Amino acid sequence: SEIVLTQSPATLSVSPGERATLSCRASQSVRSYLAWYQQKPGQAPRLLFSDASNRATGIPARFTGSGSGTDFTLTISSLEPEDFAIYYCQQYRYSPRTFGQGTKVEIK
Amino acid sequence: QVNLRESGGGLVQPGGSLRLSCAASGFSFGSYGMHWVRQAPGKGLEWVAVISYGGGNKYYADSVKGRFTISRDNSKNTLYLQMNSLRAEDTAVYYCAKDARDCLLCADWHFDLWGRGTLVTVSS
Amino acid sequence: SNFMLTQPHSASGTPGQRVTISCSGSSSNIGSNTVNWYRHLPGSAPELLIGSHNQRPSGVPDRFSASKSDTSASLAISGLQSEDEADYYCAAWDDSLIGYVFGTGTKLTVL
Amino acid sequence: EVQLVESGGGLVQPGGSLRLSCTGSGFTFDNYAMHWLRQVPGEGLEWVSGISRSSGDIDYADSVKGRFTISRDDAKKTLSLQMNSLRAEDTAVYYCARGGFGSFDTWGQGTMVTVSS
Amino acid sequence: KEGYLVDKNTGCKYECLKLGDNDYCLRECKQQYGKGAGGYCYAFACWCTHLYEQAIVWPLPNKRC
Repeated sequence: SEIVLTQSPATLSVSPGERATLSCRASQSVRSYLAWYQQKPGQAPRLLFSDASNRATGIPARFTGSGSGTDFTLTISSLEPEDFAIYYCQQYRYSPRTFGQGTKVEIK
Repeated sequence: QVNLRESGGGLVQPGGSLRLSCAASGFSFGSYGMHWVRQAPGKGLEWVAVISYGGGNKYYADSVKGRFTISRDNSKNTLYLQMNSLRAEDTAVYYCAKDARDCLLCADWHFDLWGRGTLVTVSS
Repeated sequence: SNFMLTQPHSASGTPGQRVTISCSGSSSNIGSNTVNWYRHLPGSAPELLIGSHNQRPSGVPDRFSASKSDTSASLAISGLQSEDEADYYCAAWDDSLIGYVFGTGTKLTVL
Repeated sequence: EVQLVESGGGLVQPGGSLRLSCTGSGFTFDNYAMHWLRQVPGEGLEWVSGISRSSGDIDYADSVKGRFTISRDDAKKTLSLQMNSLRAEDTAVYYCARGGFGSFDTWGQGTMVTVSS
Repeated sequence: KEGYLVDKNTGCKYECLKLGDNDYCLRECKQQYGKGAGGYCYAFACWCTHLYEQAIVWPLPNKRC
C-alpha cells in the first residue's frame, strides 16, 4: 500500500567537527517531494529541507539536502554540538504522507 | 434596460463611517465580479476595490485596506462598500463598475458598465 | 501620488475632423498587458470605449481606434462632435505592482 | 517567532475521549492549513489529521478515521482535535503543526496522550 | 492555461489535504479564476485548470510566501 521510507544507517556515532552523511531511500519514486526534519532531544521536529534540496530559513550552510527519485541524502559538512539530533525524511508525492524511522547522530 | 445606480453618498466627519450601495438592473448580477472606482476632486480615476462574482474573494487598493470592506448581495442584486475610519483624502465620487467577466486575478480587467456615481465628501 | 500611466493634460479638435489622445506607459503594464480606453462625461457615468483589444458593443461608432506599440498606446477619435468633449482615460493592468493602473486623464475640447 | 502551543493532553482509559487544542502566534493563523501529527515515545513520526484554510478541506489518517475530528476557529486562532474511542496504540505525543504545502514547516512542543488501564 | 492557485496578497500556494479530485480546490479555483475553471489537488497544492490565458498563477514574480 503506502510508501515505505528506509533511513540508513539507523545510528551514526560521531565526534563534533566531523562529517555526517545520512541516507533516505524511497520504495518508489517520489520525484523531488522529500522533506528533512531535525529533532533534538526534548524538542519538536524542526524543518530543514523541502523539495529534497531546498533550504528552510535559518538553516546553516553546513547542511545540504540532495537526491531525487528513490534516493535522497542529508549531508552535514562539519558537525557542531547542536547538530546532534534525530533526523527524519518525509515523502509527499503520494498519500498517505510517510516518514522514515529516523537516523540518530550520537557521540561515540 | 441595463444599469447600475449608486446610493448612500453623503457628508461625514473624519473617523466616521459610511455604507455605499449599488443597485444592478438588466443583467445577471452574480455572474460578474464588481468593482468600486473613485474620482477625487481635481484628480482622475482611482481603482478602489473588487469582489468576485460569488462574493467569496475580495481585493483592495493599498490605500483603503482595512478601512474599506466590499460585500455583495446576489439575491438583492446589490453591491456594498463599507467605508470605515474615513479620512479627508477619501473625499471623492464613487462609481460601482461591472467586470466584463469572472476572473478576479487576470491581466485583462475592464469595466463595461458604470453607474450614476455618488458623492462622498469628508470635511474637517 | 499613486503610479499612473501618463497622458497629455489636454487635447483639442475641430468638428468632423480627427484628434489623437496619447497614453504613455512602461513594460509590465503596456508591452506586457492589454490597454483599455474609457471616456468620462463630467456629471455622468464613465463609458467603456475600448478594451482587449477593441471595441465595445453599442457606442462603437468606429471613430474610435485603439493602437498599441510596445510601451506607448494611442486612441484615435474621428468625425468629432461637440458632444465628444469629455475627460479621456487609458488603463492597463500593471504586472508589479499587481493591479489596475489608470492614466492621468486627458480633457478633450471641441472647437 | 512562529509558535504553536498544545494543550488538553493527559491520561485516559480505553474507550475514553480527549480534546486537544493548539494556539498559534507569530503568523496569520487563518492563512495556513493546520495539522495534527503524533510520535510514539521512542519511535517515529506519523501524520494524523489536517484541515485546509477556511475549513474547506479535511482529512484523517486511516487509523483514526471515524474516531477523530479536526476543526479550527480562526477568530480564536485555535486548532482542535476531538479524539473518541481511544485505544492503547493511540498513546503518543501529539504535535500541532503548520502546513508547508506537503511538508510541515512549524511544530509545537507537543502534548502527551496516554491510554492505559 | 493551467497553474497553481496563488494568494495574491501573500504570493503563496493554497494547501489541500486530499490528493487528486478535490472539491475545495475546485471551488477556490473557480472563485478566483471564474466559473469555467477546473481544479484538483496535486502534491498538496491546489492546481487550477481551464484558466483564461491572462490568468495570474503561481509564482508571483515579486512575492515569495
